[PDB]
Amino acid sequence: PGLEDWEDEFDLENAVLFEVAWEVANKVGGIYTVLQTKAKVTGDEWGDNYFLVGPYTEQGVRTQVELLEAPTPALKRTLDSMNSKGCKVYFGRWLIEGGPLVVLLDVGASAWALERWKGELWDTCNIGVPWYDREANDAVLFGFLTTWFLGEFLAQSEEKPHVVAHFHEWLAGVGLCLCRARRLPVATIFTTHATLLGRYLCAGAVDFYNNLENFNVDKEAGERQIYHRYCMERAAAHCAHVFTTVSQITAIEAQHLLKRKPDIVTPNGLNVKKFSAFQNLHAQSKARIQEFVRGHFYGHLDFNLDKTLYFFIAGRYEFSNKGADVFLEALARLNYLLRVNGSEQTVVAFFIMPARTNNFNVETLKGQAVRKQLWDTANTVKEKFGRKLYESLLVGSLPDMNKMLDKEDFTMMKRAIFATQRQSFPPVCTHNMLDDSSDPILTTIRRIGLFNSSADRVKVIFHPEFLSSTSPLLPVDYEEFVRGCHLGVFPSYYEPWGYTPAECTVMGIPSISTNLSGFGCFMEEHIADPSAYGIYILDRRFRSLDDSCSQLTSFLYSFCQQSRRQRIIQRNRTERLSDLLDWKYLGRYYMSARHMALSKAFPEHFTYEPNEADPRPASV
Amino acid sequence: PGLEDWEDEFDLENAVLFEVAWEVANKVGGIYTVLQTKAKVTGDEWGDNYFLVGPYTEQGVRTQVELLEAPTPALKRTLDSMNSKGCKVYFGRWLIEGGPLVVLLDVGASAWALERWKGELWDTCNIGVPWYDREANDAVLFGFLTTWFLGEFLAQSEEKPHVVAHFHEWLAGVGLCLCRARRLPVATIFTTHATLLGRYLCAGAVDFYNNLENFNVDKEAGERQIYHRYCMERAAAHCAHVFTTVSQITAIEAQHLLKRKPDIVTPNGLNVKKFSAFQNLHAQSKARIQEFVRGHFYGHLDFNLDKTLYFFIAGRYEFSNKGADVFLEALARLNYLLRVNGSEQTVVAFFIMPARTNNFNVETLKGQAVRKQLWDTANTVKEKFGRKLYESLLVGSLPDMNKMLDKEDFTMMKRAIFATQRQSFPPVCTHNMLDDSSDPILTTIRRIGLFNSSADRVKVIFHPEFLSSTSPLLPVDYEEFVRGCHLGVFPSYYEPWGYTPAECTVMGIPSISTNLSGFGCFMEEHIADPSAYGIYILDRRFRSLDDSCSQLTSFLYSFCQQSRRQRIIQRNRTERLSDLLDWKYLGRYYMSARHMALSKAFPEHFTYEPNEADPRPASV
Amino acid sequence: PGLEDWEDEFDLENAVLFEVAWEVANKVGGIYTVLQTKAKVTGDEWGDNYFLVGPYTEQGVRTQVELLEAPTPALKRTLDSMNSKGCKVYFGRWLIEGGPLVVLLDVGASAWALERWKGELWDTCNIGVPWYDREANDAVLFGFLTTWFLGEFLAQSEEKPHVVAHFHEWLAGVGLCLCRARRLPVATIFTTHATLLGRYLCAGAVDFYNNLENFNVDKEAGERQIYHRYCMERAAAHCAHVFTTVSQITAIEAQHLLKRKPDIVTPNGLNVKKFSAFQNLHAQSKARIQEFVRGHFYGHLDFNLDKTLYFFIAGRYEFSNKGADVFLEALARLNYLLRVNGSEQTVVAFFIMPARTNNFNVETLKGQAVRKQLWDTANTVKEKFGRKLYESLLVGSLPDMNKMLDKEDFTMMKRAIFATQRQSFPPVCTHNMLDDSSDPILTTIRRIGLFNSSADRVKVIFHPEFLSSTSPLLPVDYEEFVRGCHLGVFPSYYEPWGYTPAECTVMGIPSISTNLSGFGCFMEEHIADPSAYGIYILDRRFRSLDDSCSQLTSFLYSFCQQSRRQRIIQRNRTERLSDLLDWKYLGRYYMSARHMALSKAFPEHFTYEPNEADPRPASV
Ligand SMILES: O=P(O)(O)OC[C@@H]1O[C@@H](O)[C@H](O)[C@H](O)[C@H]1O
Ligand SMILES: O=P(O)(O)OC[C@@H]1O[C@@H](O)[C@H](O)[C@H](O)[C@H]1O
Ligand SMILES: O=P(O)(O)OC[C@@H]1O[C@@H](O)[C@H](O)[C@H](O)[C@H]1O
Repeated sequence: PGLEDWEDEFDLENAVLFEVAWEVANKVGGIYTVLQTKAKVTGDEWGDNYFLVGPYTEQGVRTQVELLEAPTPALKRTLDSMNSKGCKVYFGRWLIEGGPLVVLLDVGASAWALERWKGELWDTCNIGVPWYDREANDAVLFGFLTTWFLGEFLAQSEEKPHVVAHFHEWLAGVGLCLCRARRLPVATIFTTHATLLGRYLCAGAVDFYNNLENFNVDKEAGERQIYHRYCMERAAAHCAHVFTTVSQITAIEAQHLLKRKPDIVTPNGLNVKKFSAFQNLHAQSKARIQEFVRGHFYGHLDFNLDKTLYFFIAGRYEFSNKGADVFLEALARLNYLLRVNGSEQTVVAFFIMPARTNNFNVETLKGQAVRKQLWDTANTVKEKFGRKLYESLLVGSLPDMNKMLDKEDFTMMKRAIFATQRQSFPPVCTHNMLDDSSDPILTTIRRIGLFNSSADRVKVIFHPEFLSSTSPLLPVDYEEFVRGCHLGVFPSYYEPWGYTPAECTVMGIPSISTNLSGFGCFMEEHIADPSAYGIYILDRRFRSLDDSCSQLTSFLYSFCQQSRRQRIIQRNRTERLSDLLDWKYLGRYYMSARHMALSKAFPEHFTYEPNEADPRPASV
Repeated sequence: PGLEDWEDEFDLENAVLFEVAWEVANKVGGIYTVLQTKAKVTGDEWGDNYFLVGPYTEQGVRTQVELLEAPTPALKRTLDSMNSKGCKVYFGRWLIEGGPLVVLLDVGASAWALERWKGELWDTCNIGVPWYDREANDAVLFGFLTTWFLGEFLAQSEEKPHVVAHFHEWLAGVGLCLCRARRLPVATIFTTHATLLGRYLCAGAVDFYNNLENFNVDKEAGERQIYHRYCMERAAAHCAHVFTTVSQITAIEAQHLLKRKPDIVTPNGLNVKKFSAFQNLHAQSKARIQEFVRGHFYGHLDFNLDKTLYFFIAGRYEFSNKGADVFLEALARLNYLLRVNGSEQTVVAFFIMPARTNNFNVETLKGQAVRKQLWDTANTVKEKFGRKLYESLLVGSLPDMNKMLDKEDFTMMKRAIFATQRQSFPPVCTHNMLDDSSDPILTTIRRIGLFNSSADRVKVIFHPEFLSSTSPLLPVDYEEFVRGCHLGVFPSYYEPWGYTPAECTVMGIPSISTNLSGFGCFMEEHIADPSAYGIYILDRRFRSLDDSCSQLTSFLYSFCQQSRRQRIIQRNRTERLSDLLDWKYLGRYYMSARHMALSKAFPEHFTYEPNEADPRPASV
Repeated sequence: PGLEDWEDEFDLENAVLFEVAWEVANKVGGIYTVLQTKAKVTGDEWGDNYFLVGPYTEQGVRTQVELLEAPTPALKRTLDSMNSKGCKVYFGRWLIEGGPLVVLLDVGASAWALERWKGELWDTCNIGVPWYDREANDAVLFGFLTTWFLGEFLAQSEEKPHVVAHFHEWLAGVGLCLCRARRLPVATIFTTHATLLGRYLCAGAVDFYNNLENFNVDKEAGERQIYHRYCMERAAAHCAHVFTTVSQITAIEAQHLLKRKPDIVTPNGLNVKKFSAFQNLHAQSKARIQEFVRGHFYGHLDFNLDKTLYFFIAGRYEFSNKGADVFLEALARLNYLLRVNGSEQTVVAFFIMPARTNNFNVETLKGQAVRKQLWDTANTVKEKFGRKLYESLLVGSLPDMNKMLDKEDFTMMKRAIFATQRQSFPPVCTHNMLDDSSDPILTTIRRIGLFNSSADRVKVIFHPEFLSSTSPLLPVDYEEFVRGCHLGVFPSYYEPWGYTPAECTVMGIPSISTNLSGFGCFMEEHIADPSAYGIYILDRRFRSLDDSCSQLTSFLYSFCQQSRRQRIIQRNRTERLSDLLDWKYLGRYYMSARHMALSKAFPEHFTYEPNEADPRPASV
């Protein structure tokens, strides 16, 4: 389909690009995966002219960085001068899929120059940094060393090439500000993945999404003592040849907060080849989740397991940001509706959110051991029955069915039966809370009244611990378990881009998101009639909370009323949707951003035609 | 234990050895495996001075010979002269385990010189060859080219090394005779694996083993028109520095026929590493043979399969040489004895001997299909029963055993039951004979009256076709099937060395042989109280036929009366016996023969001390 | 969806139905499976009032019939009188999925009455039967005993119920003619699956489908001496309360040949549950077919196997009826087109048609053995390499890649390499023809020039033998092999209904049929835009041969030009199409036919409203 070499035929000649980011070869956040995935295609387009600028960490260099010698004499002399001037910079490869060249800068080896660098920064842009941040000083040092390295590289080259600088986050924006300050012949691109004040204002302040035009950012930066971070972020955003954002919602957020409309939007992608390794895997995962729910619900298995649906929500433990309260309230409403209608369907909800636990509870382990004992007894009895039937059937005689069970088989069956006796109800959580009184999820469940009762048609399972293949009760990784679920509900409120819903959708599981996330807006914009492809968008921007909850309840009820053939068709449609989120297509927006940057920086040599051409209308 | 480098520390210096044999890189007989196994250790001792002399075949060079360039200039010039004088000789490697150097001589490229070579051979030793043999002419040509190559190699070498020639069979004895005729400074070793007149005299003539001293070999060579072959064989045997045989029985045969006592006996060995890849394999093979006998004996399975013993005899279709008649008569006697004693044991006899068949019979395929259908029906019913039991047992209720079978399960069971109806008796052979009237095995079975009747305690299975893993009814190779059998009975009359009993014993299966084979004599001489190690020797030399049969019957009855613990102990003892038949130990006799040859050829440089030192007394 | 109990709510009361057919409990033709599949649902609707009338065979009663006692006294007395009057009739169950009640009539026990029955038949309808048919006499006897049994059952019942007779083929039409002759109060349904003269006229006569209105059936029945069979068939068709056919093409055939328009069309169905046991199975089958083609094409594997397509045609060996010549000519044309366009795609054609063979050819077995040896060598080397890499990697050292291969590994690789040497071309057929000179398929292949050459882009594989799981080279059943193929092409000319294309389509494999078959017309009528669902209809009725061939070539070329995503979507669409051909829906037409029959026979008690209501418009 649409490859990188479609329509951007451009004279690249002697051009070098720097992918400056604070997290390269240092796993801190989530856009680490974005850089790791984009590196392969970007380097394939760029050949050997792709560099990454980032801080040095002993752990990172020990685990995934292989030190090497730089291939050009210019890098040799620049590194020699850089080490001989009182700093410490190393060179090597990044041990990832693409294997790009990396320069690592040790911010701890330049503490002597912070006093003069702060003064120069103030004399250049009137930016001050308090002494107690311990993070902004690191950003300032990283920017100073980055701009000094760029200046030395351009100055010491016999022939000056076209250098492109690309920064990603406000810990690196000081470098962009400084390189623009010193009038270096460089093309600067600034891309933001999350507004700094967005996270601060969403928590505490109410109706942050209904008051964008009524926010005078200066004060809100003032009272939180994050004024200087916003100052450098906004300054770096302003003095950029091309300004870029990751999603539309963040685009409006930056426009109303950073006071600059982003020129191009660049969604985050991923490599679909590794995830693709498609119904056998889902069937196996569903069967083994059936095994798990049989283990947990021993002694209360009064509902058909062929008409049960599995819902799940995952991510970091943010009750409000992920909208778990909305999901819980809508689950209660759906339980009420199903109980009224007398339906045979059952909904089992999973909640994978980290919490502060110590060990498992006795009930879950007891149930799992009981299930294992029942399975073993059934296997032993069925093996004995099969052997007896085979031997009695070779002699051409009908099996006398009343004599295939003897004393010890009855003893084992009886032991199993008394093992499956229970008077209480299955627990709603599989661990022991250390803050059970202050837990919001459990408090909400208690308020809405879901205790896995016999009459309840909706079951709630809370699994705080990270999902691992070595777990005593769920020895499975995140990917395989997600593959088997029926639907993923993410009623998020504030999220610049949804990594988890993207992973769910690329997997081929129908998902529910909001118009309030980058993924939701991307899907809504790039396809028509999204409901047919297994994606349901919750309108949260132009609606109240009760409206958002009723709509989500209606979506869930509509999903629960679908027949098996309808679910199969919807699942096939969502299967044939993974290629929209791969870097093979999403990498073109970054390339267009680069072309804009070169056109702005060197209009004499480069000229760009503003082509914004780039699709899935319908299937029924 | 005993390695090659134990006690033969000898100054080898510049010595070259030629392993002349007609079959090298050309699979014809059985000692091909002997050479292939001995090559690795002999070359390891000899370094790069190990050569093989043999005829050229297009198929052999295409399948397992890689042509190469000879590593020494002497070989270069000898090959160049050899090709330039009117012959055609190539050089290369043998694609086997050891990878030894091979020289291949094309006997079809020297038909021009046969007229003069026959005259020279007659003028040298008065040996004539008739024109209609088509095999002795090839031997004469091979010997002439071999001796000419040796003479050219020794003559054209700047420094003359100590050359050792080793021949193996009368197709190569002409070379030994010629090299001794031309007084070449070579050490000649002649080893025979089978006397030529032994096979001719065993068939037809009676009591060949009771009249060795009353045989005037000249006439018996005369009437059969094999006089010249015996002449060259005996002449080559006489004019050898060291005369060697493969087994003791062949030693006496050569002494009373070739009129020369062999100096050293060299038994054939094999590499035990590949065979060793030890009760799991036997259990699996026994279970699958149980599956086969269940398939064959459908509708007549009235005997316990936990008390059944499996006997087998294999090899080429020689009724008298392998003594199958003795085995059949003794099986009839044992059936009579077991029927009298009212024992619950059952003996199933296998006969793996190639015959002239066309296809399988209908009965065996029908039985196998019936068994497969029964197995499939049992598996389906047992799966359904297990699933129903599991679901009914999760709810903590005892299985109502009278409702786990429904209409279609009863239908399938009934269909199987009417499928297992048979009025006739199982066939004694699994194929269709083209000479059923003239078959000796079937005639003997009919005479002794074993038709697999219900009252019969001994079952006979005849499997003419080669045992292959792709067979429709026995998809198994020889090794795995032999691993699972209980006992291997080989009442051989004439066999210089037993490859099949050796393979059976190295495998770890108790076996019965005779004092009339090389393997039997070897085992009897090298261990004390052989009965405890799972080997039973039948005394056939000093006894009549009726005596040999009664002794074999007694041996079989004693084996059948053993308990399970006794069988386990005997099997472990026979397991710990494989290292006696490996080239790691059996290769020392060849090395001693080489030392004798060098001592005889060049007494000035070499002197040997006649050490004949080389053990398993008992275990209960 | 649409079940049997949708809209036909009707007072059935005391009604009995007889499913008269000559093949019940006697496997002869193909509609045996139709009856076996329809029995379950028909008996479920009918309770215990479903009977089958058919001849007695010892083999059938021994293998799949369980004799039982009839549950009603009326059947007791009728059977007693029937046996006491000089005939021999038994009672029992049919050992099939539904388990319906069966009455079996021995036609060989009533040879005494044929003389009077022939005279009575002639005096009733002037129908004569020649003495040398040996099949029409059996039909006459079956009809006489059937009508006598029906008359005795209705006469001897204390209260007379509403009896329904259903016949299926002209071997049973005599019964319908006789019951209509004797004015029994019975509802008669006649259904034909194939016109008798259709098969006779398609062979020999030209343009049978362009001359229906110009055929005066009397003569063509006359010259072939099949006049009396057509006479009884047409007479039975005329004197039927309801006339039924299996397909539209047969409907027009009966209208223009039997001179009676069929009231209702009843397509044949099947149970989709057993076939459904869906991409994992196809992937496994495709991989193993890749294994097979690797084995067959050793030494000529110069084409990519990831861009190869597998076509297949199967059925009985009818060159003209199945249109194999058209397929071969179009394959040649497509090979020409692909060779011109320089495409990388390759087409491998399979031909599963029984022939008169004796054994396999040497080349195929040699290739399979070579492939097995290569696979074994690769596995051994890869295991050794993995073990060495693991051990050398535990010590934290990079693998010295130049030392992981030693002498014996190189020897094995070399042996494999010389094993894969071949000078000739792969054979077009895997067996040895006994009539290679007179074989039409091979003659056509030779004429069109497809010898599996290197430059050829289309490969032809002919597999005459029945496909079995025990085959030496293709140990697979029909179902699993068909599951893995890419497309099934059936350019049939004369076929009343396509069992093989129906099995292919219900499996989920895109298929090509003609408007000239029952399946093709059914699909064309019941869906709109058939090309989107993976079915391509060849217009053969209104077109010449060259037109039919060009259209098929265009269809194949269009299929070959599809991308992988297009193929996946088409395959999912054809997956979601199996429920159209199940008896859960196709069984309603038979039920409507029954209601028509009861309305015609007893208008006083029953009245039917002519509802002909019964759908898949499109997806893209
Ligand atoms: O999760 P479900 O709604 O039960 O669907 C799971 C379905 O099970 C089986 O019918 C097949 O494996 C289908 O391929 C799969 O889609
Ligand atoms: O524990 P070890 O001394 O290594 O002995 C373990 C031996 O390994 C292999 O040789 C065989 O499986 C033996 O049956 C087993 O006894
Ligand atoms: O036969 P093909 O055109 O190669 O399609 C086979 C395809 O292979 C893999 O991509 C998947 O298993 C698909 O589910 C399957 O459809």
